[PDB]
Amino acid sequence: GLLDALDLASK
Amino acid sequence: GLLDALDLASK
Amino acid sequence: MDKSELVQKAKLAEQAERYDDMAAAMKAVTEQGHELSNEERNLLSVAYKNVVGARRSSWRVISSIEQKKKQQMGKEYREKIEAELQDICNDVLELLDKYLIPNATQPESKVFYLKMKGDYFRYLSEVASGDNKQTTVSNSQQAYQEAFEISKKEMQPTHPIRLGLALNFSVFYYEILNSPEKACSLAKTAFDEAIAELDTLNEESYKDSTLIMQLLRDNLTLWTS
Amino acid sequence: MDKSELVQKAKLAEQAERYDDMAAAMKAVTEQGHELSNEERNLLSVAYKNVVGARRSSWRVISSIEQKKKQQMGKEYREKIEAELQDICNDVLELLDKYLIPNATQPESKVFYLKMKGDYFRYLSEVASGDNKQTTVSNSQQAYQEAFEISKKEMQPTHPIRLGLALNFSVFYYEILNSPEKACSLAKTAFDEAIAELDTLNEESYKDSTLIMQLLRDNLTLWTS
Repeated sequence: GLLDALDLASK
Repeated sequence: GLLDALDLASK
Repeated sequence: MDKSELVQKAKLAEQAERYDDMAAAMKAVTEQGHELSNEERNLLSVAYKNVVGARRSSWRVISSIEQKKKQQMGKEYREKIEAELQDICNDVLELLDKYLIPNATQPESKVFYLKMKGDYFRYLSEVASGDNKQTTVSNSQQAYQEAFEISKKEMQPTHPIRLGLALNFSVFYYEILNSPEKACSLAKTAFDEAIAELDTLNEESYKDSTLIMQLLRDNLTLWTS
Repeated sequence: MDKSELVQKAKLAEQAERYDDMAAAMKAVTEQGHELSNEERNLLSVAYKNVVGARRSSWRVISSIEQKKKQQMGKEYREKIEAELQDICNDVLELLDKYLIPNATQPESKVFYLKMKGDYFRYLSEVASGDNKQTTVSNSQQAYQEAFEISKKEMQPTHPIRLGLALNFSVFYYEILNSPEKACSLAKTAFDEAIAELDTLNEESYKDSTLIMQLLRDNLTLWTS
């Protein structure tokens, strides 16, 4: 999963 | 915690 | 490395969710060769329960998936997890055999550590083959039985530890020996002996004894069918 | 050890929740020195995100607790977790420097791996001291900036990766450089450029781009106050 792979600094 | 420490085969 | 230091370390580790650490701390504490207190004891057991508990859960996941051509990957992996699970259990049994059980001075703890020896051999039995499996299953029951003989001599039927031994030993029969009638027999007995001595139940732990009693009841009424 | 074998192993590891394995698998895959596919790439990154993600969470727990006489235990522990976090990040940066970034043939991945280099140096910055800290913070920004220059030349403003770079780079400013006005500036810009090219949004990933856009908006409207 790209979003998962992009470890987002998040919400 | 005793219950925790007793690793119960559980419910 | 005070014993006090190691215990704080483990309490932190626990708080942090690094249970290999929490276990390594308690294994350190245990290797100083003094009888563990009740709290000391209860951490080691919680620590190790979570450590092995993660490989058991992982193993099940990988074995559930295995039951879907070049699947010799599930297998090469399963065995890695299995090898790792076997090392954790050997740790704990070495500890139990070398320190916990011999250093044990009193019914409550003698039983506790023999229950634990039953648990861990039961855990090995889940992943074992052939000659190894017969030896495992057999040392599991043998440790469960010795704890039970002592619990029956030395503790109320309502004692959480003793109830907790009956619970685990009953499941040993159901899940590992595949003898449900015995699992039930062993559990009705343990339940009935507790519900006879209701006056012995202490308010000071009434909720625990009654918890495990309900666990016991759970399994029976499931198990009858 | 086919590349195909290692990937199944990692997919299982993932399923089993053993992320040191899943990462060791992908690190193996990556050391064969071929450009990772998009999926290959996305596992390595997810694997490592969870690996380091557990030490980051653990570190925070231990540092929250530290902020309550012989507390040199919190500290001796923090540093163990920190040392461990530093080794994970050096793994990934060695990999990025040795294989991922040089083996990268195309905008989408060149940026992705430079973002990641930004992330990991940012992660080191959280636990770093003195000279080390200045070097870390500075290599983080330097990697973030190079990814951004390339994303601006080569990708839509609505590209998930590019949006995801703006997000992480904005937080770098807010949390690590403690320059919120810049974090906002950097984020309004990235948001506004995406909401201009709304016609470019592809239905085929509309929900992702719009997800990260809402993340960006989140931080702004928080950050203004």
